[PDB]
Order: sequence, then C-alpha cells, then structure tokens
Amino acid sequence: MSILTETVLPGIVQITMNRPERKNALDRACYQGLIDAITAAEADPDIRAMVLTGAGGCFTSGNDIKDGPRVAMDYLGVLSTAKKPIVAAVEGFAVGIGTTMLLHCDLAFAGKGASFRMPFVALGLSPEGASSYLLPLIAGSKRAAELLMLGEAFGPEIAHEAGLLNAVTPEGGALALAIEKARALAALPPQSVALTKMLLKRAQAPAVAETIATEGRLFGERLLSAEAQAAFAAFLK
Amino acid sequence: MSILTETVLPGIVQITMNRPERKNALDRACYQGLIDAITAAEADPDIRAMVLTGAGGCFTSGNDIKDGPRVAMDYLGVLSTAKKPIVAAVEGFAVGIGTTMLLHCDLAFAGKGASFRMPFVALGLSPEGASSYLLPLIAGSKRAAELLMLGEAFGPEIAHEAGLLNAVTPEGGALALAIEKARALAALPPQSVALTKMLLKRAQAPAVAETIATEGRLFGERLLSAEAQAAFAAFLK
Amino acid sequence: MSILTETVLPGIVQITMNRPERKNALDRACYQGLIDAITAAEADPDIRAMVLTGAGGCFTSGNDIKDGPRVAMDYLGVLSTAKKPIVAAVEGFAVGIGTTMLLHCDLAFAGKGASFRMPFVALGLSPEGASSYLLPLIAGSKRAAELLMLGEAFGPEIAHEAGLLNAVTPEGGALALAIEKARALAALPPQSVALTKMLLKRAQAPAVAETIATEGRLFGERLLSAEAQAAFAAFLK
Repeated sequence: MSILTETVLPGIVQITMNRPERKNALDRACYQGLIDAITAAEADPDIRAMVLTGAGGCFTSGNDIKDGPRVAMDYLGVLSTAKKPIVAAVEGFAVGIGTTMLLHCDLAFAGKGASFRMPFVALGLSPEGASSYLLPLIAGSKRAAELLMLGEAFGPEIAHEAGLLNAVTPEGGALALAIEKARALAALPPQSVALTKMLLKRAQAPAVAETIATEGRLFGERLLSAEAQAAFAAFLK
Repeated sequence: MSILTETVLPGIVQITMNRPERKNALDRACYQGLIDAITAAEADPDIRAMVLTGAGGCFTSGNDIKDGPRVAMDYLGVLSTAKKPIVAAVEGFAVGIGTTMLLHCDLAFAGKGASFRMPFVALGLSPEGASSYLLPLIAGSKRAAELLMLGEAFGPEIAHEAGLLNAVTPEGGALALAIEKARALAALPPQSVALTKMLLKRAQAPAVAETIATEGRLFGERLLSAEAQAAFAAFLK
Repeated sequence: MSILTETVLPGIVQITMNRPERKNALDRACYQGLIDAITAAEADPDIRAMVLTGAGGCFTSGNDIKDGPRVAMDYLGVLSTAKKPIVAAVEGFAVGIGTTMLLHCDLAFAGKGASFRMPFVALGLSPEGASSYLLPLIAGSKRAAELLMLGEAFGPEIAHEAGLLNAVTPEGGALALAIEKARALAALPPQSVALTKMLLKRAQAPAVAETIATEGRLFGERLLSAEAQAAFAAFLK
C-alpha cells in the first residue's frame, strides 16, 4: 500500500510511487501494487488514460535492495502489454527499472534536475526491461552502449535525445504536463486511441516479450555470479 | 488533371499537386493522376529523379472528404515501391496522407511555416501510410505516440527531429533545395543510385507492404465505426 | 606493419592506422593487420577494451585504390563480431570504410574538423559495411538516403546527429576522450560488460552478417560495371 491510486480527472487515473523516505524504492508489494493498479484501470471502462509518477520530487530509485526478479518481470510484462495510454511524469531519481519502465509508457515527461541511470553493468548484472532490444532502436546503438554498457548517469535532455522523453519541463512541472496530455488522450475516441497504440507496438511486441524473458533468465544467472557478489559488496563500501 | 507533370531539368520530373482553392486536397482522380506520373517517370529512361510538391504555398491538406481507401492504398503501394529517387518539397499544409506520404520519399524538405498533422485518431480512424510501422522506427516510439496517438499538429523543426525531413529551409525555399538535391541525384550513376536505394529499403520493404494492407483493412473497418461517424459530424460542427 | 598495437593502459589496447603519407589509406596488409590486432586482443585475457584511431590528424581515407573486396569483408566480419568493447577516435578524414567501420564500434568520438563521407554511389559502386541495413536504423531513412544515396561529405555534428558518434570533442581531442571512456569500460566487471554488449547486438546480429555478405556480392558485381569503370576514370580526371 505504498502505491497510490486516484481518479484525479474524468477518465484519468494517477498511480503514484509513494515511499519518499527510500526515494520511492520498489518493494516486492510495490510491484504487486503497480500490477493491481494497471490491471484495475485496464478493466475499468471509466478509465481512458493512466498517469504514472512518484512522490516527493522523486520518481523511483529502482528495485529495493532489501525488500527473485520474477515479480519485476511480471510488472514489466503487465506494463508492456497494457492496452490504454500510460503517461509518465518524472522528478528527481529515475534509476534502474526507474528508467527502463519509461520504455513501455506511451508518453514520458521529466523536469529539469531529473537524474536517470541504468547501473546494472556496474553491479555485475545485465540489462532488463527489454532495454537491450528497445534502447538501440530508439536511441541508436552508440547511445545505447554509453547508457547500458557504461551505465552513465544522465539528465532529462539526454533522456529526450535518447528517445526516453517526449519533453523536458522545468523542475516540478512534469506532472502538470503529463496530466494535460492525458486529458487530451482521454478526450479522444478511445477505441481509435487503443487501435493506434496497438498498431504502433505491433512490430515490436513479440520481440519485447521474448527479450523480457531472455533478459530475466540472464539477470537471474548474473545475480549468482561472483562479479555481482563482489560489486554489491563494493557498493556497500 | 489537377496533377501537373513537367520535365523541369534534364533527368528530373516535377509532379505538382495543383488545387489551391481546396489546399491541394486529393480527389480520387488526383490519386490516379499521381499513380500515372510516378509510373510514367519510372518507365521513362530519360528520367533519373522526381520532385513532388504542391502549388500555392501548400503541399496537401490530404484526402478530399467529398471527392473506399483502396485507391489511396494503391498510390502508397506505388509510391513505396518506386525504384527511382523521389524528393519532396513542402510548403504550408501537409496533413493526413500529406504527412505520411513523406515516409516513402527518399528526401524531403519543408519551409518555415509548414504545418504537419496526422489527425486520424481525432476522426475516430486509424493510422495509414505504413506510419504505424515506420514512424516508431524513424522517430522513436515516444514521438510516434504524440504524433499518431494524440494527433498533434507540428512544424518543420519537429518534422526534422522526427525523421520526416532532411532539412528546413526558409519559407518558400523548399522547392529550390529539393530541385538542387534532385539535380545532384540525377548527375550520379543511375544504376548505382537505384541499387543503393533498393538496399536501403531492403529490410523494411515486406513489412511496409504488409502494414499498408493491414492498416487499410482496419481503416476500412474504422470508417464504419460509430466513433468515426460521430467525430466527422463533430468535425462539421 | 602499418597497424600499430600497444597496451597503453591496464586492460586497454590501442590500434593505430599509421600511414600519414597516404592519409592512413588501408592496404590489403592493413586489413590483415587490423584482423590480427582485434583477434589477439579478443583472445588476450589481459585486455578489456580496444581503442581504434589513426595517426597524424587523420582517421582513414578508406580503401587504398592501388594496394577483391573479400578481405575488407573479413575485417568487417571480424569487427562486427568482436566480444569486447571497441572505442573509436576520429580526427580528419574518415572516408568510405573509414565511416562504415564506425557502425561496428561500440563508442565513437571525433574532433571538430573531422570529415566523413561514403562516396560509393559517386564511384558507381554500392553500400558496404552493413551500412545499407544499419544506417537507416540509427539515422532514420531520410538521413541514410542523403549520406548513402547522394554520398554527401559531412562533419562530426551531423555524424553525431546520424548516430555515428557519441560526442564531438574539439580538434585533436577525440583520442583523449576515447581513452577516458575505455578506462571506465575497463574498470567495470568484464563478463557483465560482454554480456550487455552481446544482448545490445542480439537482434541486429544475423541481419548484419547476411547484409555484409549480400553487400559484398553486389559490390563485387559493381566493381565490374561500366559505370564504376567510367566513374573511376572520371575520378582520376
């Protein structure tokens, strides 16, 4: 119950990652909570768009180290196959699955001061979220290599240039823009919106599902490597 | 006979959408006219490049509501498989198939003040022109969603950033640049130009042809939906 | 022995195209030399990254006209399947295979004043390096057509915008940045780096190998055309 859900406007549900003490870090129940909200909103004929965001000037710092990867994979599988529009609004940290889940949102906006990173390689792990398939397609392979292979931190402007964001707002302004765009989505003919999203994703969809499964298997392998063991011990200083 | 054709320079045919009273709106005969010009230029060993443009500070406002989609599909099928270079030059409105036909031109230039839009979703319709396949590839999925799913109007700079335009000229200057580039194409060894274009398009070509057919079937379905009926009635105020 | 190899830092080999009198033009032995360096570095467990560059303010002017294409193809086949990171650093001319080999490097940087070109079409030839497949994917089809079909010369900023370069440095500064990024690659867990690179390239890899073979066959055909014969005679004034 660290995942907030409210109908904030007609046709629009807002799903909020709410754990600011731990930078909205995703607990196992958070993944379940996120699966429940999306599922309910998909089944709800009231609802024509979803906005996804985090509380307290933070999006999410990613997977909670304390609170294997199968539930993360279930969430990505749910997120990537949702039939209705999903609009993301990012402030502060969007790290790990914080970044890669943006790949499956139809629209994404971040304020200045946002900080993105995929540090899987540095933890002796491997890509997730179908990032190893999608990111070369939307960012070009050069940029996909600097972000996934080097695991460089990056700001919203690079995130725009890399195909992760439609637009950068000033700081604290991403949610207002996200809600505006969700409103315009909700005012459109919903069947036509759904058909368009499905056709937009038609060519990538089987490769995304097979990539999530293949990444998950390797990620599970990598969680058992000596490199991951040493890197986590290094990450705890 | 609202489609003008002239050999304007050695090796170069200019095909002009000429209906300024209706913003070069495409009539059923216009599609046929456009099919005839491309076909003749393809068969003509005189001809090494085509420039495509509209008269009167306008490219086209798209499909003429008065004057089903099979002939549009035949034109796209013809445009997408032409063996010789096609260079587009856009002023003013390039709306609907006005925009999506740019996907199949090898080069495209627009002046400042150009206005692009794919408003299919707003009319309770669905994507066409193989836009649902190509646009995610050239623009990234984020930007493809704002343009097709929201149907936002957009200018030439966004059209450049979205992979629809090689370059933006000042207003009224797109045709001069288009002709310059067609001249350089015509001065090159034509068999080598043709082989290069074919290899550039080799990976996308079957998916484009199957997407045009699949979009056309859904578009035909959607022309019969209640949503399209209501949206057109709304569009007529 | 115009290909220099040195371990310049721990874990890092630098491979230098060294023929400044002929703008580092690639001789048949240069291709062999480049195959040997990559192969040795791949087999060497000391080595975690490769930097590739040219001497004398030049990257390479490409295939040496004097000193058929099968050895070029063997090099590309080797370059495109290397398991360890490869970082390119470009000054001056990067022409022909000078440009297309950048497609297979994981990272690439050039200084201001760099000059890129794929002039295959102008020589009555055809694309190589799997450029006809990769370049539309990373640059969009519009830009791939201006570069391959027109064979326009272009600078590093366009090379960045076209997905050939991670970043542009000032003149003479590309090697320093390349070495910095290779150092960061070498400091990361190598198995995790290798797994990530392999997953990044997993979807493109069979199409790259089949495209290299198909381009090579057509390139060989084109080396025998009258157009190539006339264009080379024209190129010699």
